[PDB]
Amino acid sequence: MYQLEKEPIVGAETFYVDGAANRETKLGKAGYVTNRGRQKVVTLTDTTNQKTELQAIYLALQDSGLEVNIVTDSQYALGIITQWIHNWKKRGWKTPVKNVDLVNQIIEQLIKKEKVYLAWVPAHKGIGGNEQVDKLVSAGIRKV
Ligand SMILES: NCCc1ccc(O)c(-c2c(O)c(O)c3c(c2O)C(=O)c2c(cc(O)c(C(=O)O)c2C(=O)O)C3=O)c1
Ligand SMILES: [Mn+2]
Ligand SMILES: [Mn+2]
Ligand SMILES: [Zn+2]
Ligand SMILES: [Zn+2]
Repeated sequence: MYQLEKEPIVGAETFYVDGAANRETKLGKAGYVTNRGRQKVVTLTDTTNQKTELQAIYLALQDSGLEVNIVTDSQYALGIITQWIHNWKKRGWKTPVKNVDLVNQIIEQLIKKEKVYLAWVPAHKGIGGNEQVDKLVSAGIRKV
C-alpha cells in the first residue's frame, strides 16, 4: 500500500535499531540509538532474536516523528516488513506464520508515517550507530 523511500530522508532523525536474545533463557533486549542523541533499551522475556529485531523497529516507529530513517542489521526484519507492504491487496499472498502479531503492530505504525526509510547494514566493528546499539542490547544477553 505504502512506498518506502529509495534513499535516506535528508534532514530526518536516524534510528540505529538492534535486538539480541539468548536461546537458553529466552531473555533479550531491543532498542535504538539516534543521531540526535536519544537512546532506549527495553528488556524482554520469552523472546527470540528475530522478535527483538522487530521490536526495536517498532520502538523506533513509536518514538519518531512523521519522517524517520531506520537502520537495522536484521535482513529478516527488513524482508518481512517490505514483503508485507509489497504484497498486500495482491494475489497469491499467504501471510507469514511466525511473528505475525508483532509485524502487524509494526505495519500499523508504518502507515501512520509520512515517509520511512528502512535500510539493512551488516553488523560490523567500529564506533558508529549500529555498533553502539549492539553493545547496549548485547549487554548481559550474549558475549561480544
Ligand atoms: N564484530 C563483527 C561480528 C559481530 C559482532 C557483534 C555482533 O553483534 C554481530 C551481529 C549482530 O549484532 C547482529 O545483530 C546480527 C548479526 C551479527 O552477526 C547477524 O549476523 C544477523 C543478524 C540478524 C539477522 O536477521 C541475520 C539474518 O537474518 O540472517 C543475521 C545473520 O547472520 O544472518 C543480526 O542481527 C556481529
Ligand atoms: Mn541485530
Ligand atoms: Mn547487532
Ligand atoms: Zn514531512
Ligand atoms: Zn557502523
